[PDB]
Amino acid sequence: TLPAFLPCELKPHGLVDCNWLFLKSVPRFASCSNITRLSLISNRIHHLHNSDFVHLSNLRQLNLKWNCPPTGLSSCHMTIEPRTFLAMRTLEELNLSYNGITTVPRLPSSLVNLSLSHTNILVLDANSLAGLYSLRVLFMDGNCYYKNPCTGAVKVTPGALLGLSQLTHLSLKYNNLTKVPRQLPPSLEYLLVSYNLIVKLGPEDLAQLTSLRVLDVGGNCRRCDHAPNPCIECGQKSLHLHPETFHHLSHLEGLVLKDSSLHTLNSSWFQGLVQLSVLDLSENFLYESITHTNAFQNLTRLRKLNLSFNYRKKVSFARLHLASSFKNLVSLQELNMNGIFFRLLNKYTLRWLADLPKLHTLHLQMNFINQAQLSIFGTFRALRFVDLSDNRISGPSTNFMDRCKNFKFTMDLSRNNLVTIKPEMFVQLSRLQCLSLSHNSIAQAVNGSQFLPLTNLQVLDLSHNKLDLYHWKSFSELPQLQALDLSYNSQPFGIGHQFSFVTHLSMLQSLSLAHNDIHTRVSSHLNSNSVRFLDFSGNGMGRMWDEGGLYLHFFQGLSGLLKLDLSQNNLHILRPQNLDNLPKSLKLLSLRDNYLSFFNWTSLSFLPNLEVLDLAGNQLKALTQGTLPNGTLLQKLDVSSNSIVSVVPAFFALAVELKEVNLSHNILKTVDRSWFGPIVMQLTVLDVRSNPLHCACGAAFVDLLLEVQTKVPGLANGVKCGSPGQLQGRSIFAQDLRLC
Ligand SMILES: *[C@@H]1O[C@H](CO)[C@@H](O)[C@H](O)[C@H]1NC(C)=O
Ligand SMILES: *[C@@H]1O[C@H](CO)[C@@H](O)[C@H](O)[C@H]1NC(C)=O
Ligand SMILES: *[C@@H]1O[C@H](CO)[C@@H](O)[C@H](O)[C@H]1NC(C)=O
Repeated sequence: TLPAFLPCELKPHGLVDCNWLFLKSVPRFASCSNITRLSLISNRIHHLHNSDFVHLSNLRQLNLKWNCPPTGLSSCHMTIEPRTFLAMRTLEELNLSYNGITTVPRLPSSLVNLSLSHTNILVLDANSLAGLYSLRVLFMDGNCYYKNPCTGAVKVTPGALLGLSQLTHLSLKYNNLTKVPRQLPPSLEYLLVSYNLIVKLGPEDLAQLTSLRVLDVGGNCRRCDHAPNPCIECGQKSLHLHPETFHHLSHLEGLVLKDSSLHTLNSSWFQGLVQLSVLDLSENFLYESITHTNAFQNLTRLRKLNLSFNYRKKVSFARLHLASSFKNLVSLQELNMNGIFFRLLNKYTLRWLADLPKLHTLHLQMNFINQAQLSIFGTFRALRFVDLSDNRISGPSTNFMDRCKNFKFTMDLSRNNLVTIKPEMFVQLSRLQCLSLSHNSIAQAVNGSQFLPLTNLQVLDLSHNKLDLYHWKSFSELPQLQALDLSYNSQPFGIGHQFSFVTHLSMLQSLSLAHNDIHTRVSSHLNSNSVRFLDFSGNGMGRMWDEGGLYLHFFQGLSGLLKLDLSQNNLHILRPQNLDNLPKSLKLLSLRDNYLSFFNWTSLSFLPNLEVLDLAGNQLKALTQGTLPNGTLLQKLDVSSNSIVSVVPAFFALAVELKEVNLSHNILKTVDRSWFGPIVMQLTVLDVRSNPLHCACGAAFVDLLLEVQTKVPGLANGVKCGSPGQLQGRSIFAQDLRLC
């Protein structure tokens, strides 16, 4: 009856999960000849042996990452006997990353993917990887840098990898290499050697690598000025690139040259790169270059271009004007221009991008833009996303609802300096479907005159501002508005009524008023025929309902409401009246993180369509009022993180549709079949983790949990005992509780 892979857990997909279990050896675990995938991430296995994997002879995939880290954390050296991995003749994937080994173990020729990253291997020679002729992917990053230091550098002897006749992917970052290793296999398709000390590159460093698809050589000549992490200052003032370096790479699709101290672009570098789809030139000194270079003239296939964090070569500079060669980038889909810095976004700034047929995404964060003629973005062919967040725009020139993914025309103006919204700032932006103005300082009585041009806007995020919301005409100029986020609206400083506008928003489906400053003149009714989701989290619904009749019907006029979030409202009680006067259409109610101690369960009949009820984080001390009533449609009940010590028999019994019950993080000493009846065997999840279960020998609860074992999350090791003393904090399977 016990889970077959105790103390580990079956993730049905053949994956035996033994991650994070403090194990010091490979578990031996009802046969194991059918397990093909084993994960042992972040245990404490420091020694591997000849017979450790004999019972796992059919493993295909094996992850031993982080068992014995170098330093690392807060010293460790892993020993590995000769035949250890030879036991697994069909092993295809092995991860030995983050382990203190100095030499690569002997390995079965069936291997295809191998990781040796973050180890202490400093030398790769021919003996290192015999005879891995089926190997396709090899990673060995980070064996010699600040987080994992070596004295010297890692050394890849010439031709050492030629025995890997099938190698397609090779990564050797952060290894202090001073040159690209010699005589690499011609089969290579991906080569990453970023963040070493390769200050010079030529056609001599990429010899016969004619099948290269992606090449990453960035971070080899760094400017360490203002670097978040320890950096090694390049000798030269720029990476040395011979102009014919990349010429023979006719299949190059991705090239990365970031953080290379480049000061000039040369058309030569790209002359052979004609399949080039992705190019990263970020963190260089190409400000001036991109204002005038001819380099982009033939980059006709380029889809993605990163120009972010490019600095100025000379203090004397002209206002940003992208080069005319940019007009040739007809395949361009995404352009990243974060962190370049320019005060001014005008009709010439991005002019040469305007006619590009496929340009959908424009990153413009962190540029300190304080003058923006946003109307230019109404003249582009195919824009879907423009990100102007984190700038200094303050007006016209002279979790989140913003999803919105991929499909809608979206602009992000969050984290700017907007104090007042003027309609003129939106001229020519009438196709916009999603807009964010969150985290500005908008202090304004909104009244239907702010957003006139936005006739198509569907999603509006105005969270974290300072809006007056008493005007019933608010947002009346947005006829297609479906989702509106006004969470975290404050009022640091007596007419109309707060939220009166809701009933006039004919298309509104989703509304957030969460965490709002709410004063005495709130509308006593929210009214709508269209709202299906209301988030009223973090307000004072407790004090409001304490007023008596006044707000007794606050949510009732929301006809058709399906989901209501009243979490964090400092509710201590919930009269039947308050429940009966929520809209009868309600399917989901969240009362998470309140102070409810008692809840008459039979009163759920006042909510006939309820399917999901969240009472987590309150202080129900027992499930005992109390029973789920005939004939509730409740499918899921979360009563986790309360202080439930007991449940009345038959509590869940009448809940014919019940599928999920979370009972975790309570103070239960047992879990009892009598609480449920036959309902227990239709449950899809039964969560009983973090309860002080009493692990006595006679303990009835084991039988129940084993019966529904497939349905209890973390059953194998994650369900612990509170008692007795020797089993405190230990798995309920640490001993055999069935023996009595
Ligand atoms: C990398 O090599 C350089 C050579 O100048 C040396 O300063 C450093 O010891 C190496 N880095 C580390 C700490 O691994
Ligand atoms: C692109 O190719 C043309 C010939 O097809 C060549 O004349 C031109 O100079 C190239 N562009 C640049 C600036 O390298
Ligand atoms: C049960 O509730 C707890 C809250 O602490 C959560 O961590 C856990 O993921 C929940 N289980 C399910 C099935 O969501």
